[PDB]
Amino acid sequence: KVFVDANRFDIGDLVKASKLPQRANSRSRDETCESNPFPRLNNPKKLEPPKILSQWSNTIPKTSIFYSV
Amino acid sequence: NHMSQFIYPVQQQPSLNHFTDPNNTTVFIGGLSSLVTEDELRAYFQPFGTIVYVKIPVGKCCGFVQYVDRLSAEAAIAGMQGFPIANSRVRLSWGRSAKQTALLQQAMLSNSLQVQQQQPGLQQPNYGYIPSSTCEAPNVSSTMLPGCQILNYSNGQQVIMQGSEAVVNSTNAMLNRLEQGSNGFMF
Amino acid sequence: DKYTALIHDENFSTLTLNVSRYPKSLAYWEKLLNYIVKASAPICKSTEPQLLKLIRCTYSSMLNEFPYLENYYIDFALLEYKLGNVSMSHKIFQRGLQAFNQRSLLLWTSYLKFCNNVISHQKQLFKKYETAEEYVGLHFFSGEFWDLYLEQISSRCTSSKKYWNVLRKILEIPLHSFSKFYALWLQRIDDIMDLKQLSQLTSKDELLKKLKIDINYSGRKGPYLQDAKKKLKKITKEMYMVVQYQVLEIYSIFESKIYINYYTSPETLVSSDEIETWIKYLDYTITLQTDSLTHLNFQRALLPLAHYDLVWIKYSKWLINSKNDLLGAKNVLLMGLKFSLKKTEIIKLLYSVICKLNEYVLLRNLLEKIESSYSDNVENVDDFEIFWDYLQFKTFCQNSLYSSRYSDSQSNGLLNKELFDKVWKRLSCKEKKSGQEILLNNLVQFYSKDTVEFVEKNIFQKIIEFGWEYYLQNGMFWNCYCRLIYFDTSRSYLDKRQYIVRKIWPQIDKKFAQSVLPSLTEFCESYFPEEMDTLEEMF
Amino acid sequence: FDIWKNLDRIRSTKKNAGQFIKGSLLILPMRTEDKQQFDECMDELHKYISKDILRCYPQKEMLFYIVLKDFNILDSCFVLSVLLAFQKRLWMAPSEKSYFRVPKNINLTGSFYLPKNIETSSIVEVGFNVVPDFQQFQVKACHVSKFMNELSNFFSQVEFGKCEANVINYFKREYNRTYSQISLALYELPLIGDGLFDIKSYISKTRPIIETSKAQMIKHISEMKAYNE
Amino acid sequence: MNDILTDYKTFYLTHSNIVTYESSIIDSNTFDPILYPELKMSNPKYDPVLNTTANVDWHKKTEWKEAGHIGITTERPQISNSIIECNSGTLIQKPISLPNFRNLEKINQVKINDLYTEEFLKE
Amino acid sequence: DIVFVSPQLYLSSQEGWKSDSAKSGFIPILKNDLQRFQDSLKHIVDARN
Repeated sequence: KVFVDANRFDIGDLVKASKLPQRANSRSRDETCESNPFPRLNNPKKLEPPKILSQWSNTIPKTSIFYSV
Repeated sequence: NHMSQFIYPVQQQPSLNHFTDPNNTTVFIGGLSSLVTEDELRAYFQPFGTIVYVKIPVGKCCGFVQYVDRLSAEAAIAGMQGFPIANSRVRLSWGRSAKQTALLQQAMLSNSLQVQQQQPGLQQPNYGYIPSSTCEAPNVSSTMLPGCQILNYSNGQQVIMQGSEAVVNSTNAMLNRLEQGSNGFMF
Repeated sequence: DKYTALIHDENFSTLTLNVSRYPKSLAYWEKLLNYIVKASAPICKSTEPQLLKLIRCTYSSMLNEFPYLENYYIDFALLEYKLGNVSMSHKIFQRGLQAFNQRSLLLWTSYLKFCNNVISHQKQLFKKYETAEEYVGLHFFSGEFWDLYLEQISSRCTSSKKYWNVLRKILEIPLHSFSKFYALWLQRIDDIMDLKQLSQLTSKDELLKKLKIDINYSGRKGPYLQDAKKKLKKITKEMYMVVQYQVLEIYSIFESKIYINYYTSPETLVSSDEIETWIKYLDYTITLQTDSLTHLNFQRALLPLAHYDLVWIKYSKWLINSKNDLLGAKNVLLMGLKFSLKKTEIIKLLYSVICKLNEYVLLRNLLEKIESSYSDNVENVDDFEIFWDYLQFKTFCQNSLYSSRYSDSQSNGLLNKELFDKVWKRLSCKEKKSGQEILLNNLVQFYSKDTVEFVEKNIFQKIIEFGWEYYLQNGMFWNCYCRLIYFDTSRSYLDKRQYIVRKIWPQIDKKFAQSVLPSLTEFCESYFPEEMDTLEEMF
Repeated sequence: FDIWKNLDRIRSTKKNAGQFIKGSLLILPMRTEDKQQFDECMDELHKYISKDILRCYPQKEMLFYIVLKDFNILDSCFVLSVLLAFQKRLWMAPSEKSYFRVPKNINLTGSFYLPKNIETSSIVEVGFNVVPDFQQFQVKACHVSKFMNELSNFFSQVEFGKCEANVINYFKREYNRTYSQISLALYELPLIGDGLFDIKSYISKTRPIIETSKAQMIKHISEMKAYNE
Repeated sequence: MNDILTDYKTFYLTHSNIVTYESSIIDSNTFDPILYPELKMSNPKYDPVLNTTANVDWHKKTEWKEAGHIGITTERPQISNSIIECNSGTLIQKPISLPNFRNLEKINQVKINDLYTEEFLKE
Repeated sequence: DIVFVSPQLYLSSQEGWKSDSAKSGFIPILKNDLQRFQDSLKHIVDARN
């Protein structure tokens, strides 16, 4: 109802008229919590690492504190 | 438009010793008195969580313990540091178990590799378990609601913990431990 | 019309009755809501006010049952905004921010985004951002918040002083994206064409002292300013060293392990590793000793798991000891009574906090409230910890209310017409109710003449006369009925041991002996080694 | 430890404690079991406060809201010291029954409310305050004479004003609401099982995955046994 | 210890009253027989110490040096004077001083006293 | 047309479980279903008796 931005209230109705004339050649709002009851069953990807500047990339601590797989 | 402003950081792995192993549980307890039994040491390290015990060496005046979850291990390391047992300040840190100790001691004489092998993980999702919690004693059909503790460990059997019966059992063993402890049967 | 056509439908009756039968599911609430919205689909100002009143009361009644839902405060705000009244939108944003104690990143971001359009008077608009900053500013993902705020300065402000002012603060925060703002800072250093514009960074004195560069310098300036940009970029590289270190630690240890940042429902379960990483992340945050980021990381950790009581207890502990704030701890436990399902540990620790805070009318009131929950039978409760925690703190109160009735000045704690009838009603149920011996052991604690006579006659004697089998087969009963006579200070040794042997013991039936002997031997083995034989000859 | 000699002593050394602070509002709620006991203490208290500076709002569904506004510092020193001691006296010395005379060996504790807009040790402000638009302050255990000094030093710093007229009515609304919620929460306590949850579908959903989480545990026990030995 | 603290908590609630209770706290130190056993339960070394100077001596303590990782004491770089406490509204008064650092050389220096190897494997 | 009901206040035996005016926590239900609604909870009450 919020982040899909097509089905919202404030911006929702406008996107329809903003659709191109599409001359030639989805995430519905009705979803509930009942789908995906357990958010983790081999579904999610872990959060992407924070980025780093290309210039100063040699600044990074060389070695991690723990052993990742 | 070849190079980019930002990259994901890449970083080296720290050789995998028992100190950099994120799964390590067993805590090496050094500086004992060697007047102490193992059932007394269990009394010290019991409340920090459920224990899968390993051993206390003889004559070496240093033991070690092993918990199920690392949170209980760290709670024990921070909980007891420098805590005297039989009038000896205890110094405890991370250390491996008995078999990996054997694999190390065979290498110490032959000074070859000493390649560590990390502890096994718990294969983690688990929605029923709440780390650092004990089942104080042993038919249960529960609601499996979030607040209650669903699964647990036994001092090797996974048991479903009944929230009502667990408190009265733990208090029962608590009031027994006083009467037996005062007269010398339990120590 | 559409309203009445919606009432007479069967789906509204079924969905509704499901909601009212099962309030905390949140599955039936969301179906009831998604349906009544779709019936109204031309939701603009034309639709009749009865239907809008129903859908609105449906939102407002759902958000009360589930005080943490961010996308629903947002969604109901947007409904009120499309409907044409922004004041109701403001108010219910304030309501959502208040439900989270003013710290939630989504409600502040999605709020201020709304606030940019509907609010003139630049000063007040920025006061919204300064209020948001001191709360949610240090959140690990808050960078996009700052991206709004910086975006609002450069558009509003002609001076550019405030952009350097704020971006300089953003440099020192260990966010998830720090580098985005370091690129803006480095670029804005690169675009400085005059010495006079270096006073925007820092004042005139710190530049001449720490970095030894002069703005008033008169001569060929160009290479001097090129030296000054290098000397200014070095220290920014150092700040980048520290803040990078902090971010990479926080991600590599904790934030990478956290897969769920949101509330879900009261029926959700969270994985054990996620619990462990929230615990350790909270200990680390406590170690940083940043109070704003500490309360933030508790409230941040609180919405993913609100129903356990786990983080409620800790968040009462760090605030009761580290900060040494006892009222704040009481208030934490009170707000924890609502969300947490188990409630027993929170209400015990809460009894203690109220005791130390020295509010007795509040504690005794709350005991009245919890006994009124069960319709004035706490003694019949299935879960024993509630009856026990209730009974001992109730005891501590009626000791203070009523003066002691007994000689030696001993207060009557558990022996009173009010409480002893409660205890005896608890004991009359025998096998069906759990607590039993635990309640009985504390009836032996009196250690005097009057009270050993009282507890002797009024329970241990009557329980023999009524002759219940559960209590007679039990060894804890006979062990405690020996320890009650044996620790009396009035009796000598001779009448004590002679009383235990000549009377207490022969009242045991020989068929019960097999169960009674192990526990009753433990009393005789330690205290009476001499008479151990006449014990063995009986059984 | 008598309130009048101590109140004159704070009159002398407080550096102009006579004047009243602009837009000054103070709210202390309290609950008392005996209405007959408290009504006479408050009645004897209204004598010197002239009923405009101090007003007592009862809440009946015993809870009294004590509202003290447009007050001089020396006045709050008097009143809060009276009330906070009267609240302990019922439990401590019920035989005393002298309102202005504080019996010995009683430390003053309690909490009071001020508006969220105030511009600034025994008296401490709390983190995580419940009532949304207000801020509550704790008074740690203290002797009366110490409490006069700490409070007199506290109200010298705080400079505040510009409050809406009926704000007290907002305080009643919020404060009654917060405890209505915890009462409603304690009434949800016994009925957690099956009453409002719809447990049937919940067990049907969670049981298969909890069984698997158990299988992974009994797998982890053996997998650890092979690691240790 | 958990046993004496819990059993004494119950015993004290049952056999005592408030008049005895509130007279029993010195307040020089924070101690109450109801609440203190609940804070002291899993903590043997818990000391209810109220001091402001623990703030001054902070960040040299082993709890700071190991925070997110236990047993391993890193030296972590930090800015000596950090602005993240001051709100942006209070910054615009005066120009912000340049950051003073500390512990910035040791970013890669991470030390462990290995107590398992040298006192056991080495003997 | 519609009644506002609080199953918490109802199961807790408290008086105000229903009202005609909209209050914070109540659930709107059809008036004719109100009686029906009571039926749905009776067994819960029957378990407490």
